[PDB]
Amino acid sequence: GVGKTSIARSIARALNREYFRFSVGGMTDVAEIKGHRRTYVGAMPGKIIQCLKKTKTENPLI
Amino acid sequence: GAESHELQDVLEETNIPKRLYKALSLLKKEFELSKLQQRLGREVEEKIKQTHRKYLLQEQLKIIKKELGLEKDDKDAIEEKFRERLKELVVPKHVMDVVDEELSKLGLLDNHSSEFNVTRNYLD
Amino acid sequence: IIKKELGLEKDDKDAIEEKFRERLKELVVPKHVMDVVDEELSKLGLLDNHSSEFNVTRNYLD
Repeated sequence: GVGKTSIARSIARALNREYFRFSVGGMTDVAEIKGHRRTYVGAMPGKIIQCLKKTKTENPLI
Repeated sequence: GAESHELQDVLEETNIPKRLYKALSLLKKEFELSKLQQRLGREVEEKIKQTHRKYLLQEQLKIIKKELGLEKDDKDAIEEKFRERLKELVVPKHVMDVVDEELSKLGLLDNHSSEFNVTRNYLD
Repeated sequence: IIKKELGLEKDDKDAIEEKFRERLKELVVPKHVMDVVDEELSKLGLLDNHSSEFNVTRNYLD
């Protein structure tokens, strides 16, 4: 309740760079970062690649 | 070819003009029927001729293919890519026979399956 | 003379290849992903639409 995420958004909008949050708390499956193998049908890449696809830039604010 | 009802109607007509007009009407109706049947038949005959000509065009393509074509030339893109990739490498014989066996299994399997993709992955 | 009148060959041609190529025309893209994309596209042309490998290839390339 201090505004960490809010100030992250404020920095993202002030710098003009895109924004994307990521919840790692209590996580155990590394595939969320490193994705799947692309082999098993429906396999998805790491959520960072998803962020790059969505924000459409290589200088976002993750 | 008008039905007997039309002939009875023509007979019922008394005035020569009226009966002659009805007879000419029936002649025109017969012309309509014959022309419609002929048009349908000719269109279907043209379509079936094109259907046979489709196999004929496939045959012409096949002969051009024989002159220069893909058949008579077995292909395996992954095979060739990996062979050229390892060609420059001074590669041990053990791994070479392992790769040969892996590629033979890859060819032995479909190009659509999970084990195919896993074999590809290991080969990569 | 091969391309005279044949329905099956005409379809599935220059539909996804050119689409991806134009999708990459605007990007400053590294050589590695160029060569990967080129090989993947060449295969994609060598494959058919029904293929599960074709579907996985399209997913990864997209």
